[PDB]
Amino acid sequence: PDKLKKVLDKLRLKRKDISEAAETVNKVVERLLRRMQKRESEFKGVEQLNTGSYYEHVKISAPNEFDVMFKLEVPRIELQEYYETGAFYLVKFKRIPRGNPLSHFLEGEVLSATKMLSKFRKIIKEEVKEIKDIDVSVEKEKPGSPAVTLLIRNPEEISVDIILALESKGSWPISTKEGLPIQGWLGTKVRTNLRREPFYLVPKNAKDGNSFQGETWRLSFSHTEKYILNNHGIEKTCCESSGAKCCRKECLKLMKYLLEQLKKEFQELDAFCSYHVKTAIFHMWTQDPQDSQWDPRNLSSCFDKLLAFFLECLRTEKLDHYFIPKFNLFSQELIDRKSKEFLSKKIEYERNNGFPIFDKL
Amino acid sequence: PDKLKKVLDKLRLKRKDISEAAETVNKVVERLLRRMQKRESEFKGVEQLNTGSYYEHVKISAPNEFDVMFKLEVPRIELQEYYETGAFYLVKFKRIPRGNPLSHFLEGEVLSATKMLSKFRKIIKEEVKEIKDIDVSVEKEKPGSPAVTLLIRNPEEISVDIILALESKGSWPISTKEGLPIQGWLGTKVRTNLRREPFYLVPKNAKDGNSFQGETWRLSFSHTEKYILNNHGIEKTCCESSGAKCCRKECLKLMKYLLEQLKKEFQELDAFCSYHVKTAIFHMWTQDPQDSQWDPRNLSSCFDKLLAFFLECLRTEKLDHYFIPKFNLFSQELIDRKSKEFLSKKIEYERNNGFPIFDKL
Ligand SMILES: Nc1nc2c(ncn2[C@@H]2O[C@H](COP(=O)(O)O)[C@@H](O)[C@H]2OP(=O)(O)OC[C@H]2O[C@@H](n3cnc4c(N)ncnc43)[C@H](O)[C@@H]2O)c(=O)[nH]1
Ligand SMILES: Nc1nc2c(ncn2[C@@H]2O[C@H](COP(=O)(O)O)[C@@H](O)[C@H]2OP(=O)(O)OC[C@H]2O[C@@H](n3cnc4c(N)ncnc43)[C@H](O)[C@@H]2O)c(=O)[nH]1
Ligand SMILES: [Zn+2]
Ligand SMILES: [Zn+2]
Repeated sequence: PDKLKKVLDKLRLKRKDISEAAETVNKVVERLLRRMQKRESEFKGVEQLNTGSYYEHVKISAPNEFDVMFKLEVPRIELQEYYETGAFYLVKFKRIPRGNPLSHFLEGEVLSATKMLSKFRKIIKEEVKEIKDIDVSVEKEKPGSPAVTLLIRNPEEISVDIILALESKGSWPISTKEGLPIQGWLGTKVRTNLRREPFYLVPKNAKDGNSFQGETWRLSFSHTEKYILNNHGIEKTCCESSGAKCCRKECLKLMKYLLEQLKKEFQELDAFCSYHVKTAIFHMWTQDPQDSQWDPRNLSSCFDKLLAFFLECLRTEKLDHYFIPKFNLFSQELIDRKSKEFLSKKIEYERNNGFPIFDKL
Repeated sequence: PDKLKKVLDKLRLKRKDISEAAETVNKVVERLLRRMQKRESEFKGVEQLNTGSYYEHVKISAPNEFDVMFKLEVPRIELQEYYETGAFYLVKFKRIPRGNPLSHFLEGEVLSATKMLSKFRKIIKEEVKEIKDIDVSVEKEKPGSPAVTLLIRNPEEISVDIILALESKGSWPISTKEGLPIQGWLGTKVRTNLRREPFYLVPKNAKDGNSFQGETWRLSFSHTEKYILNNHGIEKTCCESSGAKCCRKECLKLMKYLLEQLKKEFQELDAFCSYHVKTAIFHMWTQDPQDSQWDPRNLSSCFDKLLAFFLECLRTEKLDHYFIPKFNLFSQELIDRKSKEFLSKKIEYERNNGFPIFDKL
């Protein structure tokens, strides 16, 4: 049936909740940024990434919250690959002048992710709670998150995550060599621009290896994904004013929503997050490049194709990173087989049954 | 067929095409406002009137327009009608509170828009010249137009003009009590609340004495007008998530785009502006208050019903100001018979041959 088309529209109805929430979050981040700049700290060269506009990105995917990245460039750097992650690395320097104060954050000859993030979080908590102009608080530092999560409850509880992000203009680490496989979908010209762009390192402590290493940083391809999320067609004009519409974002928002609503009532599903669905659909679009395969008069069949890919992913325990092939996101190290089978049941049960979890008048 | 549902779809997909300039103007005005209220001028106590946001499509230009109002609260104000117009006033002050900068703008006992406006422009160019150096214009000082006109100079060229408005927390003026007929549609209770919020004054020169008397202000209800736009239904669950959709704001956007198209092609239609349609749809909603009259399935009949109403307005030369019943926007002294007749022609011929002007996919 076309029940899905009506689910989209009940979701699409974010009037005065996504556009009026932007203006304020635009402000808080634009004010916090400018007060973080020119204020005597190592982060004076901090700048907002064009990480997906409020109303372009983070609108049809995870509405309850926002995220922004605060990038900061660094000079000549050495990446040491953390064991066999492909994603986790240790960041060192090349010379270390005193015309570069990021050094105040090295524990050893490695830039520490924790000394930087704690001082970053410090300066935010201290400059954010220094004005009584809007009701904006800082949530508890949750062990594991690389973020400073802004809690605001002016109309309702909103969450803005600030991810400090090292920017590197050098060559993309070699673990991403045969990743980003868009050559039969986005073309080789497009893939080549994308890789000339910088890459980013977020302070995500690797919970494995020696112990919870906080000095470890994780790669983050956020700028690139929004590119793929916005330029998703094999035809340049896809879902543009003078071109044809597809259901790629449709399927993704439904998958996002479906997984969102199950996670809400099954803490057994805490090990799955939206990035699993995102990387899932990236492999889907790499499989079916032609925008004919994503026609809005086959939303049902397109959505079902995705459901089946994700179930085969949860069964074969295989979820290789879109950019880092060697890093399997559904490793048994990362996710117990209990939660995969548990997820498979709920996704099966909803799918066999016209998705009763979507039933809201 | 129902080709207008498709024309609405092509404006939803033209709104995102401007989300950038929209955020451009948010950063430009918020930095401008902040710069205004951190310096010694008569407008240090200025605020942005929350006249909605750039999610404005129903109410004004789908392709090129951005309005903004700066509210400056004033003391006990003594409005004296400009003879009988209802809409035009002189602003008198008998008792000026010790400490009010609104003294320098006086002429005897009557506030000068002219002298205030000409200090409103100065204080701005001394802050948009030092507001770093963006690509937003600082346009021509114009006549009549109570604004410091600007426009987008980044991408294409969207327009953005800043209207100084006095805020008065007094009683709504005597000319506007028989106004706002929203008793059998929105309620007596909400009407009472809507007339207990301030009224605004924009500095609009008039057409009397000779013409352009250099001491008058016009009434402004853009705040209340916004409220009625977003609270248009008689059922409070209107257009909400847990309620039923209507086609009200849909019809408005169709009619405003129809008129802009025609306007964009004929000099003869220069007397007509977007606020003529708004007023016409406010009466249109007072006359048909039931929400089932505006079902999204009746869209063409609703749109044609409004088209027929607007024509009965043009041709009988009656379109009362919604908050000032005595001020006839389509009066004989305001729009001549030549123009109405012209307009009644291209509309009708634009209503019987389907919608040729709406033939740009
Ligand atoms: N805002 C944000 N938060 C991120 C994050 N990467 C991890 N986290 C959060 O930190 C905690 C540590 O968990 P772990 O077991 O992995 O050490 C967790 O609270 C984690 O939240 P979560 O993993 O369920 O994610 C919440 C939020 O972050 C997205 N996310 C998780 N993992 C990733 C990766 N590898 N790349 C890009 N985004 C990721 C989630 O989808 C969700 O939106 C981060 O980048 N940003
Ligand atoms: N933003 C704005 N601009 C206004 C305005 N009142 C007048 N104007 C513009 O100033 C010039 C003087 O013309 P007039 O013949 O009235 O002396 C004109 O260029 C006038 O513009 P326009 O009237 O053709 O339309 C421009 C713009 O402003 C809206 N608007 C016109 N009239 C009103 C009234 N009475 N109330 C609320 N909005 C009005 C138009 O729809 C359009 O967007 C003003 O109040 N604000
Ligand atoms: Zn598309
Ligand atoms: Zn409605």
